[PDB]
Amino acid sequence: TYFYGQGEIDAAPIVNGVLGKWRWIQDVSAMSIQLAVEKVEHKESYSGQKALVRSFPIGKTATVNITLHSIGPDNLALTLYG
Amino acid sequence: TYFYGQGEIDAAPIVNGVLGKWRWIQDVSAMSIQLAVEKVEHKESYSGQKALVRSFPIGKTATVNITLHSIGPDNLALTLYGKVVAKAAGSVTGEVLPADLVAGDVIRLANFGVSELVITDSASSPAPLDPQYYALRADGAYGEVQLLGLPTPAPTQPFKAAYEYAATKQVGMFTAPQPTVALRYKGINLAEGGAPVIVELYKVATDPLQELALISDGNTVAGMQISGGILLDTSKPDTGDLGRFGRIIQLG
Amino acid sequence: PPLGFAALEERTWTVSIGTDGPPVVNARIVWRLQGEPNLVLVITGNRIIAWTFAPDWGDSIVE
Repeated sequence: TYFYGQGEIDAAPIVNGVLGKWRWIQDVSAMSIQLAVEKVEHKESYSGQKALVRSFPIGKTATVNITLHSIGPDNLALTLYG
Repeated sequence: TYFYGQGEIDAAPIVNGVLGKWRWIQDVSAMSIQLAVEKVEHKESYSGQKALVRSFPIGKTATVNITLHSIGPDNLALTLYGKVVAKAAGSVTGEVLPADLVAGDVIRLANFGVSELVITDSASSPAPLDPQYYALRADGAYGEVQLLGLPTPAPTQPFKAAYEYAATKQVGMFTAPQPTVALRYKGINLAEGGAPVIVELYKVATDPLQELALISDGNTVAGMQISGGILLDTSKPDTGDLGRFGRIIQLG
Repeated sequence: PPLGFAALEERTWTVSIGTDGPPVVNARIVWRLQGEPNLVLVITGNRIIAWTFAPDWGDSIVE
């Protein structure tokens, strides 16, 4: 029930919605995934305490950061838009 | 009269207001409660100073932050807005592998925990391929199969793979609505010889995880930080001294 | 409507007023019987719908 992860990452380019051929992205040192959500809050005033009473999410997004140490031409094409 | 708290935390989902079944949130490293109050001020001017004379609070909100180190599927569902999926172990008989296969290619199976892998050649007379012509990377933990070689009389290219897969638990992303969970903390105060202390939060709305370092560097266990705001529960009595956000119990 | 009344019998109907109709209630129900002048029961009033939405108040309400 504890996490300390190491391993491999594989990527498959997506062209016009058809799955490509997967390849290894070579050595990778760090991967992190971040979740962001926007919320609109509803409050009720009967108590006189002017405090939050309800909240419903509106926005939903996720971002991934990857740190790779490989300068291989395939990875260069992936990262340099080349 | 001094506090240094350690203990456990219990959470019960709220689904349409009916109390759920309490569950342990496993190991936790940090819990913090923050209170924010907004005030509107009235200033007199009869003394020539225009100094603050009165102020009444208008805002009131409480935020709770929890750091948990458990990657249990229940906690993933509670934190990733997901719902757990259980797949029972089974077998496959007629999976078709990609065509135009040659040595050096890697094949991926739809299921994990593959064992007893057999690849039958496509022909009028079935002829299972020799095991030495393929290898299982990561002991079949991902169905990754690597081709070591092919017989000189190249057999029929399409393959039919059969094997067994183990049961697993899966959690989706943003597949569940905003959970509403009541929290019960079980801090034991060491500064007073281990004096029991209770904290209950009637209604809390959590916020999805901010960061998750899948690959970690150092000697630190991966940490999961969750933020949530304590909502105002409308079911408890208004005049009741127990309040509507939470309360603290200290035996004595 | 055709209803025979027994002697020394009172028949109290249940006048159910619904929530759907024109905003102005201009009704003239006629209780017409033989050998008796028309006894019209006139029902008058208005139909209104109440605002049952709780508005958020993070911004002060201005009166």
